[PDB]
Amino acid sequence: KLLEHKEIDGRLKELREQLKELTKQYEKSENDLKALQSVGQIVGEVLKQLTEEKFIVKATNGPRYVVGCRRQLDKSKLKPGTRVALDMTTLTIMRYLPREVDPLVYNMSHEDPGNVSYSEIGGLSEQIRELREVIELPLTNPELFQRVGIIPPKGCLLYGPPGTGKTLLARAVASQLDCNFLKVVSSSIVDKYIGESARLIREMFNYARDHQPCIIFMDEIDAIGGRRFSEGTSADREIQRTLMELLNQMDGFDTLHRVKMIMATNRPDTLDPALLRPGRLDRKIHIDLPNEQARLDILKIHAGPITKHGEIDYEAIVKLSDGFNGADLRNVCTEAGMFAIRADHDFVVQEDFMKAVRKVADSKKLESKLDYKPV
Amino acid sequence: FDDGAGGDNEVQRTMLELINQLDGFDPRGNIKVLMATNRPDTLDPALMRP
Amino acid sequence: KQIQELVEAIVLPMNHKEKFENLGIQPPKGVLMYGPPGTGKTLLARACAAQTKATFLKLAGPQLVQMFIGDGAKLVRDAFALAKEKAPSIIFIDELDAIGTKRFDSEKAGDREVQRTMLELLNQLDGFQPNTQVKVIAATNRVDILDP
Ligand SMILES: Nc1ncnc2c1ncn2[C@@H]1O[C@H](COP(=O)(O)OP(=O)(O)OP(O)(O)=S)[C@@H](O)[C@H]1O
Repeated sequence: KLLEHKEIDGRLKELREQLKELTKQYEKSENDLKALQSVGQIVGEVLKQLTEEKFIVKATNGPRYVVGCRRQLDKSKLKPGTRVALDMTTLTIMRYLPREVDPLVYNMSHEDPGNVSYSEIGGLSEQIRELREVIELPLTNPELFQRVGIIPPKGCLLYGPPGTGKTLLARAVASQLDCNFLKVVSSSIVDKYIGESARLIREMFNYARDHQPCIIFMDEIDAIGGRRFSEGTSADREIQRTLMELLNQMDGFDTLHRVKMIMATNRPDTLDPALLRPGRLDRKIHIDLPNEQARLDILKIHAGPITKHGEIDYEAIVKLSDGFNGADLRNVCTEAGMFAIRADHDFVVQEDFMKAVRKVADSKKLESKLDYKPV
Repeated sequence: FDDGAGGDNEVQRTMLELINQLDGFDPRGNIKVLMATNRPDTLDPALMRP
Repeated sequence: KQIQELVEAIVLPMNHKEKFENLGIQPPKGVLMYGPPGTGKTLLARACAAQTKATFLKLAGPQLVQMFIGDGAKLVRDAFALAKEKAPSIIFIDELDAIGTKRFDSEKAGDREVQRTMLELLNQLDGFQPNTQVKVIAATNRVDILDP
């Protein structure tokens, strides 16, 4: 009988909620009008510490200045190398920032994928154990090597076949360990301003040594688009001085805190004898193709995501194909899946595998210069 | 002409622009172009094509 | 066999994704043409434009070379957004070498937006932002100008 108290409480709910929400957005947008006090700044980077209260900043289009802080902007934080926000009129420092530059360091840094198992293809005989010693064990205990007093194993070279001991079967224990696994495809050091090579060597290490036991990995040591010439015209000491400054900031002169080098390639032709000394490549290692039963391994792990009957002759594909590549067995699985797409079947029959044997192992045979070992 | 010296290349960018707007993907039309060179062996086979 | 590879590996993702899902595989991302400059490369992209209707998108090479700086990377992102709006994306670029250059190892100068459009093209393209509705067509004259 008194629903006009609820027609007044409903007027309260609706009208007060709507006017309060409109005036609440008007409160935050009156604060956006109050941002006509917060009217702009400049941004520069500290280039040096001039005096304890002065700094030289970098206008990004041009000139360099003398600034101070606001009052309490932590003058120890503003080291040369930080980025600050600069005042508009007084031009002095207002607020620190992060950032840094070109993503050719970044797109090789943390685009880095991982394998869904330790056995992504197979053949983990020396792999698990010796890679385990060269990375994980002195990072767990440096004092064992401090019975001798030397840095951790200076890193193998995964050489052999291009593709079972080159890029595949490189990230086996890396999937398990997961500490500081970056990528360096070594084309990102051959720069434009050619002395940025050593600067990006500093940018490699001085960004790496955070995840403290670092993984210095380098696929394809001398990589740029194309092939390579010999000890004549300009197929020259770019590699040598670049690689010796690599080895400079790897070990020898400068390193810190149980960083593990890992080199992995067989493509380059020109390499340093001083690369090949004990102390920078103290241990090295070799990889066979398969031993024909690692063929069975890489096939039985390549026989993964395939609908079948369970009748796929592994001996026929192992012995009848000769690819010697997990990527070759990848192509085998791919084209056998396409020949189940052909003839319209969900299952990949063993004869689709032999069609893959035929077509893939014949298109496989359109290659020359099937051998690679430096020096 | 390009290997690890990295010098003069922008004219080649202009010339590839010329090939792009010249021929292939809706070329000229009622336009008859005569060219001349003393050096045929310094040409590009991105214009040698009939 | 090149028509086989072309149609049967690009147009079948346009019509049969589940046929990859019934078997448990994954269609390739990135298809590249190369060879001598007379065998017909643009013709295959035009045969795609004819015999398929899944939003053919040309893209000319030195059009991406910019002077008002910052336009070509935005333009490539616009191209992938626009072809994303019509989800099966037939995407072709001719003379990829004219925008994907061997990074020249020399000082004192350099055009920059070739690198900017290159980084953003590889960014929008593959690796970062993966998507199964990108059908990458590209044709060039030469191969040893390109980047690994
Ligand atoms: N199978 C073919 N049948 C008919 N004409 C063909 C065939 N293959 C090539 N052509 C001819 O060759 C030319 C097409 O090749 P191009 O237009 O050069 O392709 P493309 O993309 O320009 O190659 P480049 O490397 O960029 S010059 C035209 O004159 C076509 O008529």
